[PDB]
Amino acid sequence: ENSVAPSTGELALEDRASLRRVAGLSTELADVSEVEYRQLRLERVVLVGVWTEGSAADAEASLAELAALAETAGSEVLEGLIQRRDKPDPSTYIGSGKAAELREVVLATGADTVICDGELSPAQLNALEKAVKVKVIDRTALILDIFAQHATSREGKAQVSLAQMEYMLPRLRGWGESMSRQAGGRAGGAGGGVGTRGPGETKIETDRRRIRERMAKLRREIRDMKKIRDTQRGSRRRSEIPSVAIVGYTNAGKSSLLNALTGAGVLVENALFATLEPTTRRGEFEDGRPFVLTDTVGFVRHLPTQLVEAFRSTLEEVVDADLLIHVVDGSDVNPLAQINAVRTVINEVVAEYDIAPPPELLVVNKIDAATGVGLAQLRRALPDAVFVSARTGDGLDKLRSRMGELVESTDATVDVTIPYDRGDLVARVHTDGHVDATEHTDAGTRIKARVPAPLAATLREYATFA
RNA sequence: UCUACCCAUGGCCAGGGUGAAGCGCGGGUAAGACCGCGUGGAGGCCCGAACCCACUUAGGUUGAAGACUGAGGGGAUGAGCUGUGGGUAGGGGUGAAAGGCCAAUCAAACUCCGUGAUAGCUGGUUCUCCCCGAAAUGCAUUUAGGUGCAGCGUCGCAUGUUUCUUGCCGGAGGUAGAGCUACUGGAUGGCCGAUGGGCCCCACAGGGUUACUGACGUCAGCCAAACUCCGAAUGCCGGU
RNA sequence: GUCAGGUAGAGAAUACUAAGGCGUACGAGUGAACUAUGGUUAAGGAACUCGGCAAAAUGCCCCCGUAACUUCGGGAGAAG
RNA sequence: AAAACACAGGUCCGUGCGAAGUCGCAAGACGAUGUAUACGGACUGACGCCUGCCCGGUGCUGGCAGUAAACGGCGGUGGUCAUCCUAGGUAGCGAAAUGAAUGGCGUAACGACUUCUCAACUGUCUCAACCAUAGACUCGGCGAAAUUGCACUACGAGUAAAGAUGCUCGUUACGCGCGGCAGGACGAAAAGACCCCGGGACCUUCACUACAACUUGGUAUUGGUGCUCGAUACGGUUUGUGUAGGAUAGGUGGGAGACUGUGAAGCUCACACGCCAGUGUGGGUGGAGUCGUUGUUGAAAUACCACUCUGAUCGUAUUGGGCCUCUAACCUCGGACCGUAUAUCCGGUUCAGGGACAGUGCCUGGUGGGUAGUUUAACUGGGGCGGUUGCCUCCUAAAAUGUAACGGAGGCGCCCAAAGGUUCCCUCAACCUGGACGGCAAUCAGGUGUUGAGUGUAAGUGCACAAGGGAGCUUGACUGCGAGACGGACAUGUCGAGCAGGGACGAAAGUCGGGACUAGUGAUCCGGCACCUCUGAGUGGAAGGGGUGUCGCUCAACGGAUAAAAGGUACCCCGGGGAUAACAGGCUGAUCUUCCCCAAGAGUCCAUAUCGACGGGAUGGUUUGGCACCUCGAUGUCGGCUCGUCGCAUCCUGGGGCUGGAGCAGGUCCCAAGGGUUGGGCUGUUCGCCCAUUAAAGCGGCACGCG
Ligand SMILES: Nc1nc2c(ncn2[C@@H]2O[C@H](COP(=O)(O)OP(=O)(O)CP(=O)(O)O)[C@@H](O)[C@H]2O)c(=O)[nH]1
Repeated sequence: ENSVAPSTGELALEDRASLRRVAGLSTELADVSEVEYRQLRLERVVLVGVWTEGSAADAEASLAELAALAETAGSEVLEGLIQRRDKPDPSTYIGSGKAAELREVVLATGADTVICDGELSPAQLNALEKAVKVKVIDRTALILDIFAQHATSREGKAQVSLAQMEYMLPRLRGWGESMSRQAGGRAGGAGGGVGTRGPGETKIETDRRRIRERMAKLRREIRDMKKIRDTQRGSRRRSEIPSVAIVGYTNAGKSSLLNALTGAGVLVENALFATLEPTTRRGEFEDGRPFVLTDTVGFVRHLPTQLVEAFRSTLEEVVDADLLIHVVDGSDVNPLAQINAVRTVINEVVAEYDIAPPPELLVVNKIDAATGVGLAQLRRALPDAVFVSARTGDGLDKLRSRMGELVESTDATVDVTIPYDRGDLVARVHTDGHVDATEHTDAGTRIKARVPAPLAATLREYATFA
């Protein structure tokens, strides 16, 4: 450019941001012992994203999410290139100044792997590939691959496959044929719910006709596994046991809490989304009533829009709850970015299924290893919260106390006396009603029990006034 | 003589509306523009018969008809329709251009001639009995549904068991099988245990001795079209 | 190509008729279904359907009254 | 019948006048009885809007001045080519009714155009009924046609060239008619238009080869004058370095005479040469002999020549090219007369213009789809796209040879003057030991080391006896041959003992006609080059031919159609094919569909109320497929309508078990096919979405039933 729209000194329209090959942390790197063959850790993925929003500090966690995605998905990151583009690029994504830079960046990797962050229309992916000719899958395809490798239940192996088909259907030509040509089991290779390839050799399939047919069958099957789930939850619904759910960002001790308060024993792997199918377990409020506890799947910033069906059961558990719990990973940078996304998910849930929002119990987790990011009322960034340490079980008592006190009691506290002949009633109050205490009176007892509705009218006749 | 276009010379277009220029009276206006009122009758104007077309629908669809009928439809003073007489002719004509039309036919008319065109393609090829009796393979092919040569039939002449079967004898294999501690590779479980780690007491030595891992071997149990230390049965080549 | 009666009518349209010319060359029956061409229809009124295709509707004369827009001519027989 | 063509309007290009353009071989014609405000061709298509930074000079019309992105540049930058003022239909201006500001927006009126909505109306429909006429039907008369192997021509389930009136086993059926329906006779009709193969046709082009047309030149018509550059012929003293030197000498053969007193040698000077070798020309007091083979230089003498040529460029004869003209050939559709009463024809005479130009002939190059004749491969699990095509090596290949696939892996189109021949000698790879660099690791020593290294090059077969590693000498990487065989359609391809001649190496025996072996290549024709004793169109020669050796092809589609060749056809046509595709049928069941088996787990505890991973086994024949068996001398497609009929894998209704069945209501499984299973708006929908109901708004087969 000699005199074309005078912009000398930039060639990228931005004084500071322009072409931003920061390589600040260089994402992250690995170490020895990944040296058996070349496919145990091969996709030395380079990352790229657009700073199109506020502080690059709050966007650093955004690319940390992608780095963690790659780490849990297997293949280890090798480089990261975050562009300070003012606004998202309309047709391409890289910046058109890095359209050549990308190749000389990726000559430093180990195997062909470049990853974008935002969801890319096929318009992007038609030339973003031609930029380097190396397979590029965005963050949504990475989430779909993670779930594909983590799917284990029949329901999940259909929801994940449907989500992948619904994501790949728009971007069939070009990109779709690109991973059709590339059949080695890459990061985009996914696998569907099989995980151990199977349809992984077909990846996300290629044919639009075949995709459409399998999509119709999967729609029908997911329809069936909702009138299965309603049956399975009927027993809880009919008994109206007080339900408590645990939501929040992934890796925030969401399953460790449910293995901590109650001795459930669910998988607690360190990687990202692993408890991909909701599981619920019984529990007793320390003082009185019993309850049920449910741990959900896991939320992410800018959640993929093809995974709402895979999250549908999670949403159902969220709606059918009394005390919602968003667990925040205390020992992590910016412990609020997770919170805003989780909350936003909550609003879209309460909107899609119109219901009175339930109280949201707040717990900060991993404060045992935290360096006190606030170390004050600053650490009380949300002043209402309980600082539990699931790795050590510190706030369990305080949590177990306040969670019940914040669930509300639908009991009926009465004072009743029972002549000894009808010890059946004494036993029924002592095993169903959660009696506080009493003194063992001459003929009866001064029982002060938070008796329920079935026995409320039972004990009305044998009442007392003292 | 149909149709396309052109030339010469003739004819036809019921009826009913609208109302251009111009002109006049004027006004209007400084005057002009213009505005009113009259006359006037223009227009590839309007509605609509004859006429010329052919938009829709139904019928016909071995028709009444090798392109029509019924009902509606478009133009109908015009780049109009039409009579009579002419002109342009085939790689040519004409074409408000459709590969349209040029005598019921047009991505090159018809007729006769070259001419009995040619067709690796299709069809057809007419009486009897007797004797023998296939092939659908190889090679080559502007070749793959054709053909050339070889193989297999038959007839004749020459030779005469040379053919074939069985027994015996002499042969070369690397198949079936099996084996791998005999090569090249895969691979299971131990034992031996280098080294690397092991890193602490604390030396930096030496020790403990590594969740360890692990050279090197070693034992056991396996695998292979393109592995063979091995290795048949049949078949094949000679002799008898 | 020539002629173009009468009444109704603007009309060479249409209907009925004068002059004149014809009954046009297979007939006779018969309430079959069905097909064609006509006719009518309760109550709804395009629900039919690819699609108001087809049919139905409007239609004449005289008085009034006539929109957006406009190339100032028209629209316009507006509509009513 | 239109959105296509045309159109008025516009823009560009060409044309100065029997014009350009077109028809004709030409003459001639139209253009036009016109004349740049006109005519021809090409694009666009009323009308409007969008839209130049402002005039110096590459230059232009020329008289300085236009001009606009006439050419830049939008740059300062007015401004709005106006003062000054810069060699991209362009981001000028970068201005969203909408990349077009020469291509996009608008646009009144108009349209048998396309797509929607409203009001009115209606048998279009709910959902039909009735009436008349013309057929149909009956009676009398006349009286066809396509079709046709047959015939006292059933149905089910099978079988069969895989869809049976004809076959098999059963079930049903008295003989002959009439009126109707349209499910079959793969009904009739048309030697399938789709698809493939072969032929053709017409079209296109930077396919090949030609031609027309245009055009560049040479020359003939075609001549004269001059200038004019010289391509021209014919002669010329002095000049001329080894020149031996009476001394810077062209010979030559005559050579002994010429120069002779107007002037010998010797000269002296101006000037050529200038290599002062010093010759000389010319000029000058100038003369009264130097001379010459004087043998002299191979050789004159500056004595001559007759030549030779050698001086060194002056005259000298014809001659090309250029320029200038001129008239006389030739040309004029410029005029005037005459034949000629008639005459824009034609010819003749004459004047006026051109004029050796043009036009035309023969020759010669260039452009040349304007036109023609033709080419444009085959294989192929249809064709196309993609790949391949010859040679070598493995596996397939079933222990001889051979053996296919669009089966599994690779290589080659060479390299080497030594990496060939011979003689002689040697042994590796790896391991251990210990030595400065030195390291697991360059070199050294010792020890193990029997083949695991190497072998130019792929792979295989081999080779430690070495074919592997060295050194010496050599060219057998020969000539004339080759008994006998291998492989073989043929053409090719191989091996070969041994003989003779001349060699190499080795003392000799003996080995040597390329390389451990198997790839490294191309027939024939045609034509080069060298040698030879062949032959030489009457003869002698030569030309040409012949023989021997050898050379020229990615003729790689590699047994090689021509030396030379790409496409389109939905405008297509013919000849064939179910040898081969699209629909349907048939086989398979990968895919699909419905279940089942084991039980990790989920389900508040809880494998099995409801679900069920990881794996396995099946049914069915509805999806997409795979195959290519029937049909290409025709088996008419999707959807909708009408009419159905059947299965159950049951949507509703009916009967049961379990339940995480308290009741109400559900979930799941079993039994159950009698009946029923709505009407609309959107969608090609094939699918589906939406609206209002319903007991419910089932899924499927029947050529995806039914033209
Ligand atoms: N140090 C520490 N680590 C914790 C604490 N709580 C949870 N973690 C860690 O978080 C990790 C993620 O395990 P998990 O409990 O599944 O977290 P999660 O949020 O449920 C991840 P998912 O959403 O996929 O189930 C575990 O490895 C666990 O060790 C804590 O209090 N301290």
